[PDB]
Amino acid sequence: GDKKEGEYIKLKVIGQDSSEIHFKVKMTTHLKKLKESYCQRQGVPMNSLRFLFEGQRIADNHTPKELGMEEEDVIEVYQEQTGG
Amino acid sequence: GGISEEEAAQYDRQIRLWGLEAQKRLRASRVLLVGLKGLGAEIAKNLILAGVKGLTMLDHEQVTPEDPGAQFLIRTGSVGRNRAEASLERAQNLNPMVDVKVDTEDIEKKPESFFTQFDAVCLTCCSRDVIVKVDQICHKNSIKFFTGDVFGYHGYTFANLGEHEFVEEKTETTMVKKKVVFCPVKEALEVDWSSEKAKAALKRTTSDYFLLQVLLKFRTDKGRDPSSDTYEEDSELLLQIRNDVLDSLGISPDLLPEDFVRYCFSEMAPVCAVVGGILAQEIVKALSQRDPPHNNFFFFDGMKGNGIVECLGP
Amino acid sequence: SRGLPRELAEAVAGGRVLVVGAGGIGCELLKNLVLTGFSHIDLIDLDTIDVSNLNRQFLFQKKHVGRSKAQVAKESVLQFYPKANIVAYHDSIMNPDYNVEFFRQFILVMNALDNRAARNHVNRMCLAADVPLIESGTAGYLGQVTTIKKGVTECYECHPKPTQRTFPGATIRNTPSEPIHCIVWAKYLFNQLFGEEDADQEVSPDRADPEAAWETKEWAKSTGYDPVKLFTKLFKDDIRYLLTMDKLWRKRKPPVPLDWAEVQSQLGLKDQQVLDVKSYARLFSKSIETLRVHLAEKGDGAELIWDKDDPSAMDFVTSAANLRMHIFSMNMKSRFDIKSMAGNIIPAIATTNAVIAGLIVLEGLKILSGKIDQCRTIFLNKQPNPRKKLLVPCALDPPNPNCYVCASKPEVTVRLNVHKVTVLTLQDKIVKEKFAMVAPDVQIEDGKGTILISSEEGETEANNHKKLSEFGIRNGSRLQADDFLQDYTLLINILHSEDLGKDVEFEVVGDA
Ligand SMILES: Nc1ncnc2c1ncn2[C@@H]1O[C@H](COP(=O)(O)OP(=O)(O)OP(=O)(O)O)[C@@H](O)[C@H]1O
Ligand SMILES: [Mg+2]
Ligand SMILES: [Zn+2]
Repeated sequence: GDKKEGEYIKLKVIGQDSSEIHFKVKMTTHLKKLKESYCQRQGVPMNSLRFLFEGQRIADNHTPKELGMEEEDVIEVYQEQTGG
Repeated sequence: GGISEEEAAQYDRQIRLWGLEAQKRLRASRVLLVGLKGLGAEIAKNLILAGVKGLTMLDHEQVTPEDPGAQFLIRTGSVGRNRAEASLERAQNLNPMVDVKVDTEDIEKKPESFFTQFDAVCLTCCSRDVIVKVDQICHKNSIKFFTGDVFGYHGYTFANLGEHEFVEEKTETTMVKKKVVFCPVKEALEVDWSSEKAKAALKRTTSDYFLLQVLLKFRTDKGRDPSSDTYEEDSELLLQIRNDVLDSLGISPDLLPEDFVRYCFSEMAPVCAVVGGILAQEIVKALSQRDPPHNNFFFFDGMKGNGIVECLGP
Repeated sequence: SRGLPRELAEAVAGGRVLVVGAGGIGCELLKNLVLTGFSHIDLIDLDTIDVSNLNRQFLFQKKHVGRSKAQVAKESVLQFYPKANIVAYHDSIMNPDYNVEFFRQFILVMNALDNRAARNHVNRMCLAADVPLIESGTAGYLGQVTTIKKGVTECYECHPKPTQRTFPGATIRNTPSEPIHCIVWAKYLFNQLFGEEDADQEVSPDRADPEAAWETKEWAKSTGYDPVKLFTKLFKDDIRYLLTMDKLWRKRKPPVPLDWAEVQSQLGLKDQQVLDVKSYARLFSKSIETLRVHLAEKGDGAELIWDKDDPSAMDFVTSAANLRMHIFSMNMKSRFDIKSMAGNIIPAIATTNAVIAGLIVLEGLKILSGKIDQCRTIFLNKQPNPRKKLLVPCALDPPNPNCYVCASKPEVTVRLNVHKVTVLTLQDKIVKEKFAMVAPDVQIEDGKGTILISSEEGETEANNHKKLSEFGIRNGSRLQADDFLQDYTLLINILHSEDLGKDVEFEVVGDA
């Protein structure tokens, strides 16, 4: 429901507050663009977010294909809380 | 508001989270907590701070040594007294606004009537028999039921809120009404691994569930939980119980690695803290009727640092 | 304490631990550290007990309000462990008295801070001392834990995070989109009327704005500080002149000027219910007047500092913000809400902290068992992720080979015109801002090693106005920024570039 570059699969990034933002990324693209697209939209400091997929951290250079991301795969997002 | 002006400042930070109405419902709830050990104290303190109408700490057991360096609600010199009373004073100071009471009778002898005076019951250190018994009485009397313990680097929390209806929030903010259904603890502890809905999940099921089984049996067959003072003796017996219990459910004992006996003894403070806060937060959600409760089991393993929410029973 | 088991319990007893912060996480942490065995612990905090901290920080009681956290903390703790060997420092951790040698004392360091600034300073100190650092944080129901070890894992700055929330003077003085833009607008206005006049924190519409390529203590005192006079200049005259810039107003909803005359023609918590425009306009006037009456008591020449807990101050910002929002078709918000935003209050509860602290000790036990590679960043969710996990554990990553801090020989290239950029823009918009350095000690890495900026006052004061070229700084020059307290050095490669851009003083090589 909100693509980035190419088109092939629709991922769904869910946060800790149960929020969702479906994405449509090019099967072979630096996922670092979704992270950017995300924090840009959600309006939160990039470096304060940590995206995860099935346990593994999504490296800026990672891509759906190299990770085996299909259709409807859910990407988890976590933010660093700062309250002590 | 409808609450003390003072209370408005004391609970300000938590009010800014779950809202004034939630705090009200919490301010109007009485909780029964049995077993005043590590998990016990942690739980007590979390509720007393939260601001419940009142909390009753039940425990008929005496304050055996080795408690001071494990329980912060007791005085350095109280060895030989009632575990509950000994905690009274300190626990009470945690928050005057709350009326902390102390009972000293074996939870078993208690009559169904005694339980109807509370909004939620939370057991600890109790035997399965006592757990099922109380869980059953609460159900018939429409009472939120919680239980949980800790062993080594592991710990668990169970919940049975029956026909629990609550309110979440997804958006300006808009509340939504949702309903969830829990099951008896007996049904949760006695699952049929033959069913297709079972065998087809046993894989993704944390073994901690079977860990609880084994240990529960231990507490039953014996009259205490495993001890370092008797590691070898207890370790031998444990592995055995693993085989007995598991050869019944219809699953291989492999599901519970034999090394499980290495990390499940005594009470680890950090564990009590973790488990306690989780349990105590579930109690608050159920009492304030705000947010989705964890249906219905929660397993913590300090070794790997995993907190899994399982749903067994239905 | 007695069963946990041998080799481990040995270090837990003898080892000396340091805990930074005694608030929510802190208290829970102490309780555990002690109960778990650790008997030699050093506490440090720079705040006093508040009645609001009474819902989680169980080491404090009503009777302790106003006292020192660290102080009371130690007392309370020594109650259920008289044999505890604690030492508490009622003072900031940023204090220069706590140098590397101090930090190298401990076998483990744990943070319980509530702001990046501190977390940064502590992050570097532990690197300098090369001592395990367990970093944590919480917020409402969420929170996380992680480990940091020089050379081994990433530091708290391998992926730099803001210490504060900066906002562009554009959307603040010309195009406010979020309610927060008005609240901030209100704060500047507060610091422009009763506080220190901050040139950057203006309030009037900006003419030199990109969007609209055009062709206030002044007005305040010149009008004798009259709410009415002011109201019409802040919510009428200025907005009117704002519309004059039809450039910035093309497709975006235009503001609606107000008028003191027209305006005067109309169960949660007291502060939870919103009021009507007029009600706020009056509060706007009532607050201002009350504020200046208080500022009239504070000696002669003393300014005012905005505090979320100062009634008159809260009234002003609340009112000023709402009036500002109304003008921009944004829906007004209650005092309770504006208080949280203007005061960045962080919703805290006991359970959430109680969890984190438990996890902290667990990672510490691992580290002391020489099982560091088993440590991992853990996240506490509100609702089980798709894998049924409420506590998400993920591995620690290796040091970032391009981190500006933990790297072996931190170095970076700064592109900028060496003829226009003043020595101050360096020590402020670059060394302190970007690279994140509070106590800079820049110098030219040349044959003589010229001192351009010194941390100590009364030395490099007469240079902030001079041009970098004036010190012979040129294309290819190499500067050395230092922060000795933290034993941090950062080589800065200057790359001269006149035709760089507009309003872009400098630019680091590696950003977009
Ligand atoms: N630089 C620092 N040096 C020492 N202690 C610090 C430093 N920065 C923050 N702290 C301490 O960190 C702790 C943060 O915990 P916490 O957020 O619960 O406290 P708080 O100020 O009462 O929070 P709040 O007021 O927002 O409810 C406080 O006890 C505070 O004094
Ligand atoms: Mg704070
Ligand atoms: Zn680094």
